Amino acid sequence: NLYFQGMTETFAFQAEINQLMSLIINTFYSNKEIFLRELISNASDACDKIRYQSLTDPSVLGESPRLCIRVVPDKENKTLTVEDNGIGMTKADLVNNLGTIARSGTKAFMEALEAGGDMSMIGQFGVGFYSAYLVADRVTVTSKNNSDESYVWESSAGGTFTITSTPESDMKRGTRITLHLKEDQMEYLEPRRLKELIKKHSEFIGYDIELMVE
Amino acid sequence: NLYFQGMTETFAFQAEINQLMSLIINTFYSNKEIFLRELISNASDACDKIRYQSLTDPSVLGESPRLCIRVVPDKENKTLTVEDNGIGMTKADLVNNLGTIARSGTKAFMEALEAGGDMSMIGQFGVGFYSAYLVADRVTVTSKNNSDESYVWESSAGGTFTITSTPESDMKRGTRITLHLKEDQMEYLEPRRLKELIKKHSEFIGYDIELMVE
Ligand SMILES: Nc1ncnc2c1ncn2[C@@H]1O[C@H](COP(=O)(O)OP(=O)(O)NP(=O)(O)O)[C@@H](O)[C@H]1O
Ligand SMILES: Nc1ncnc2c1ncn2[C@@H]1O[C@H](COP(=O)(O)OP(=O)(O)NP(=O)(O)O)[C@@H](O)[C@H]1O
Ligand SMILES: [Mg+2]
Ligand SMILES: [Mg+2]
Ligand SMILES: [Mg+2]
Ligand SMILES: [Mg+2]
Repeated sequence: NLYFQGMTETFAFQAEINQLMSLIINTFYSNKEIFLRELISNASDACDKIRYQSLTDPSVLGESPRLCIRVVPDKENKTLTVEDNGIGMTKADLVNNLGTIARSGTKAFMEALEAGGDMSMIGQFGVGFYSAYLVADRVTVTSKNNSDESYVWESSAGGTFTITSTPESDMKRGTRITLHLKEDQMEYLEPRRLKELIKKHSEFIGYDIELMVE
Repeated sequence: NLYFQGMTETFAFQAEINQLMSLIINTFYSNKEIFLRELISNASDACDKIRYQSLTDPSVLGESPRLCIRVVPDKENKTLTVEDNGIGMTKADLVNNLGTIARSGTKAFMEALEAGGDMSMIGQFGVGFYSAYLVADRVTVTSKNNSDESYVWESSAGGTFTITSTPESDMKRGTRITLHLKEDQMEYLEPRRLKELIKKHSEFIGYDIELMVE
């Protein structure tokens, strides 16, 4: 116990979610940039949730009351990160909401694509997050909700994901989604590509989005 | 939860135990065969403990009342295994007894070796198990005690060990110690080497020891 350093639990994906991930991670698609819109939307949604809570109980904001979104390329590590200081996800949120519960939208989306529907429709089917696998071969979600400890969710779409906990874990409310970019997707590490992509959706989002240039 | 597949926890070694493992795993020594005596002794001790319990409560033996020890080389995987159906180790036994508690024997043994004492004295200092690192670069201990679930302890002597649990875990009371043999220690995979080594200590042990020839 005094010698404990941390724990990793492994979970299977719900069956349809697994099938959707395999579909997305393997598919050719000519418009893979929509992943960024999906991650920014989730960040903005998470900021809404804590913002609304803070309107009745301001103390939920703790020492981080300025709600915003950051986009962070890392050429050395070949990762792109979207971070927010929104509501964050409990352990239960991570397991339930990112893999083990499927709604009818999951199956419908695959049926829609099999019928020549558009991958860019992914958000309309309730599975927007999984668009990250268009451009990435591994995704890591680090999240902290006021009600729980910090956890790291991780998956390379092999049918399972892990949830990792460490006894001193980071204390900052929010979520960081980090994408390990596929060989041919190095263009999303380029600040010029990112800055226009952000501007393209920035119009629709009521929180500052800062691009961190290395 | 219904999707849970298992968990791995990581622990630091007690400081002196870590130092002893580094000493043992790195050291030249001309008589490394004593590791086998140490593992067979532990197996025989574990069989004594359940045997004695069964004398007042025979039902502790369940469906495995014949107490014995097996030695199992595996040339394909380059592993040597010593298995018993003795008392087994609870989760707490594995963490407490194989890494996080040091007695004064640990420090004394290193002081003894620094003074030109013998590595073969290891058993007299209460640290016999760690002799496995003379011949192996990783050790895995799978154990099941009547009072607990099955767990796997694992370490390559890098300062930590892991404890792994799976929700359907094996049900057989006992312990299997598996050694991944170092490059130059392939001779302990040879049945002729093993059979004499066993015979050399078989005289001192009141349980059958069977060598499993591939
Ligand atoms: N940055 C984040 N902060 C907090 N929760 C998040 C974040 N990203 C994802 N989630 C949670 O994960 C769930 C899955 O996200 P996602 O697959 O994008 O679905 P969605 O946003 O609910 N609907 P849609 O994106 O329109 O298909 C969300 O409902 C949130 O509960
Ligand atoms: N096969 C096994 N079955 C059950 N418990 C075991 C087994 N091997 C090791 N142990 C436990 O691990 C502890 C450490 O073993 P070891 O380092 O060999 O010390 P020891 O046998 O107590 N004394 P010694 O070997 O004379 O130095 C033991 O006391 C047992 O509690
Ligand atoms: Mg979304
Ligand atoms: Mg934690
Ligand atoms: Mg011993
Ligand atoms: Mg178990």
